[PDB]
Amino acid sequence: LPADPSPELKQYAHPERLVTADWLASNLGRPGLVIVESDEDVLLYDTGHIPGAVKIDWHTDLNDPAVRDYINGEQFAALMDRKGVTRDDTVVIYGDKSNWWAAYAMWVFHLFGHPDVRLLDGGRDLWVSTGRDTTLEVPTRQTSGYPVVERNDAPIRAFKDDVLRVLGKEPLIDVRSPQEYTGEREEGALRGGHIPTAVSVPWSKAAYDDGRFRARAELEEIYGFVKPDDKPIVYCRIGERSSHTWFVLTYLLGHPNVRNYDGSWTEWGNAVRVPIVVGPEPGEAP
Amino acid sequence: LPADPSPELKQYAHPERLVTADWLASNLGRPGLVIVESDEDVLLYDTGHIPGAVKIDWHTDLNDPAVRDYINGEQFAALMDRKGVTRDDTVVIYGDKSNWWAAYAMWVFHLFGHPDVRLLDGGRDLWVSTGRDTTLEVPTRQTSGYPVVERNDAPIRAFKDDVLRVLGKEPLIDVRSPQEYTGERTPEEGALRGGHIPTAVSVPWSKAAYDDGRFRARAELEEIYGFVKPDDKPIVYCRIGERSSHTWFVLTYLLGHPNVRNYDGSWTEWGNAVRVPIVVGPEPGEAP
Repeated sequence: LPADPSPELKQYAHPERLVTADWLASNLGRPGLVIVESDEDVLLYDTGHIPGAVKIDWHTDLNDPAVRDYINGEQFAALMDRKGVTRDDTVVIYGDKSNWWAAYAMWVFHLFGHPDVRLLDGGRDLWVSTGRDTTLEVPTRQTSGYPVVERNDAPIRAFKDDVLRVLGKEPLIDVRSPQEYTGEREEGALRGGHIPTAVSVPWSKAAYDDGRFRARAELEEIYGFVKPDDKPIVYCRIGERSSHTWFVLTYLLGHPNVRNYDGSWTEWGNAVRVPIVVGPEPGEAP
Repeated sequence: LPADPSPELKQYAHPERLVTADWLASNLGRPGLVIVESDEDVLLYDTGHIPGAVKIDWHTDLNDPAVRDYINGEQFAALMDRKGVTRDDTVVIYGDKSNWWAAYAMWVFHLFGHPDVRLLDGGRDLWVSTGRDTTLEVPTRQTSGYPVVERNDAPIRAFKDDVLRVLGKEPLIDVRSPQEYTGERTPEEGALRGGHIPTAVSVPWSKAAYDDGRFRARAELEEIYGFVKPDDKPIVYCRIGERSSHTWFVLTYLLGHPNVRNYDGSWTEWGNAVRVPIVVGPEPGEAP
């Protein structure tokens, strides 16, 4: 399955990681293609979805049931088999909330090295608002033999001690709302504020009101502070909005070495004796 | 100011760390004595309190405004001055809920080495239910000169790394409800995972009190806590350290066990940390 050749995507650094709605409509039902809906709301898929699409739920399908961590390689293989995905298939992921959870699912697939994963520009919001076909029908396809791979965290994931070591030496980007960043505002925390030196670029700035990713030129200016030799870290409350910003910096802008700090404010704002800055200014390193 | 000589206190290992309601009523307004009310509900004091009592407010008075930690020596000294407490005064602390937040205030005073601190047996509940005198009048007494001391954490406080080093070597006591202990129940105090620390045992904190607010008799407490041995070095925890201070007091002063530590991080730290060991269900489980 070749890349979507639509002219409007060529403006980006790695255009092959996106597909348009008209491309997807003409390719529905084709062999070697699997379509995946991934939403914040676990109930939404059952109200209607793109024909042939399967469902993945981030909470029940992608997390360990006991410790705060993702599933392992043996468990990822079993999930692919149950969903009818082979190692050789093109996977296209889409969902509600401007593709926040679709980007998170794509980030998790990258931990297991799935070769060809792409997002639908505009996601579920645009598909539905433009009046395109949906169905209640749930697919029955099942496959077997997805390979058992060792999970590879280092290239795309940062832990709490990785963050402490680079304070003052690399760009740290907080993607929450302005009121969260200053400390004015299940997911609560005992302290409010941001990590010392962090800069505020809310995930919003990268998307239009209809859910599509913004034009290259608009992106170049929001994120132009990031220099070519930089190794940036992104974060939020639990790591979904930071997933959206990871995709933007990596594939649309072509910046290598971006890591997602998944622990995020739920870890940091609850830990005893870690440094915190309150108010609208970034602050100094410790 | 001598210890309360009432015979009902002699059953305990260190009876001088308690006073009775009769002793307190007999000594109200005496020189060298300061009375402190400490409650989870910060508005409760203003609805009525013991005559001459001052208020400590756990949010604004005892916590750093920016990081998750308590105040320092300089800030403790300034607070003592505003409240009218000198280094040589006897301090008696009391509050609602069988003294839940009163024991936490006492634990904080111990970080700074204040020489004579005591709790009122029965707390606010027993004072009111037995029809004793209360008032709305706020004292205006102030003092100056409390000494600046370096805060001393190590003897009574445990951090996350201290807990990991002793799993399967020392008793770990989880004082939350049974449903929180199993992970059935999971709110600025919520958590992304449910369960308990590996090897921990369940003892809900209110087992140590009667329904009138007083601490139980020594015989009843030895049935509940007898599994703790003379050579043990125990750690206690809950959701936040403020809520497991009550059990620290019981173990230390009523039963005479030295070397008990409070893990203040508690479930709000541990249940939100990335990649730490957790056991789900009703059994303690093994060390990793």
